[PDB]
Amino acid sequence: ADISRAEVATLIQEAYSDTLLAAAKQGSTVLSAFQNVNMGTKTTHLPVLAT
Amino acid sequence: ADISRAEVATLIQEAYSDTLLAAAKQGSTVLSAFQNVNMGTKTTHLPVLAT
Repeated sequence: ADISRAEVATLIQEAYSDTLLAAAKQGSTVLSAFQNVNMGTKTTHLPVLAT
Repeated sequence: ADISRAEVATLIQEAYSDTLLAAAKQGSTVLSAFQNVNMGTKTTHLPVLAT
């Protein structure tokens, strides 16, 4: 007639560790690759040479 | 061939002017012709001579 781990219920109690939890985060590529134009209205018109 | 006003495109911008925008706001006539009475509750009783 043994005493099992199951028979010692919650006198044995689990620990917790956050060591795997943290995750690094990556921004937009296009915000660093190219010029960020500040806008003050929904639309801006840019003329370009066409012929 | 010639350069049309459409083919200059957005090099011809379009302008703005708020000179027609402003309109006056008008108060209540009765709220300035007559006495404004304070109230602390929905109903007030005023006794008057009747006969």
